[PDB]
Amino acid sequence: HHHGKLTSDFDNPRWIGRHKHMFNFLDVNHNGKISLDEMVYKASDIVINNLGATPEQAKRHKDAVEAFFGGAGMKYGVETDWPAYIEGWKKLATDELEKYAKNEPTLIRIWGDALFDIVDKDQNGAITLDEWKAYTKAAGIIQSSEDCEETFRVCDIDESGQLDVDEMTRQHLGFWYTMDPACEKLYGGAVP
Ligand SMILES: O=C1c2cc(-c3ccc(O)cc3)cc(Cc3ccccc3)c2C[C@]1(CO)Cc1ccc(O)cc1
Repeated sequence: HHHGKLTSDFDNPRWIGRHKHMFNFLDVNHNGKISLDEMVYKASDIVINNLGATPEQAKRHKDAVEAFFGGAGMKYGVETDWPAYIEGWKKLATDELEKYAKNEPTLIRIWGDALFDIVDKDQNGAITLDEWKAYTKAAGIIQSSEDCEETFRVCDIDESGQLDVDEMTRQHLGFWYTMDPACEKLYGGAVP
């Protein structure tokens, strides 16, 4: 049986369109370019000013987001246009798949652990549906509650039932990196 997919699919037009949609979502000022300063500011602004992160939590979360978008070639003080963005995302996905195969903590998992410690009011690495609605709407990556509910349908939720970083890292492997058909609708209709 197929547990996952460790092969890239960068020529898939739906993979390009998935991250082009994300690029336009991150380019809120329609400059055609985004910077690491803007991404980390957005990330820290959410957890600090919307989710009540402690200074210790925000520091760990900041280093995780910084390493994530930095893995796509984004740097402080440097503006990244779309050609340099999607090319850097090929390098990010390639490096993450190497960490997946090596059973090495990936950048997307480290971000999830740091973020879920903030989003989970119990700080046990497991978020409820309401907490997932609270983060994704604050970040804006999901706008409707209907699409947030699709996430908990796609994910193997536990008996609570909450979503943990293990399951979300499994779904993000196929959604952001390898275009796993079983990971479709992970963000509902919010992300193509
Ligand atoms: O993954 C996530 C993501 C991805 C992307 C993005 C971006 C570009 C792209 O080209 C493809 C994908 C974007 C976002 C949005 C964002 C938040 C803060 C700062 C900047 C952006 C998220 C959040 C989120 C949840 O949606 C957090 C998370 C990770 C790991 C985990 O286990 C659980 C939750």
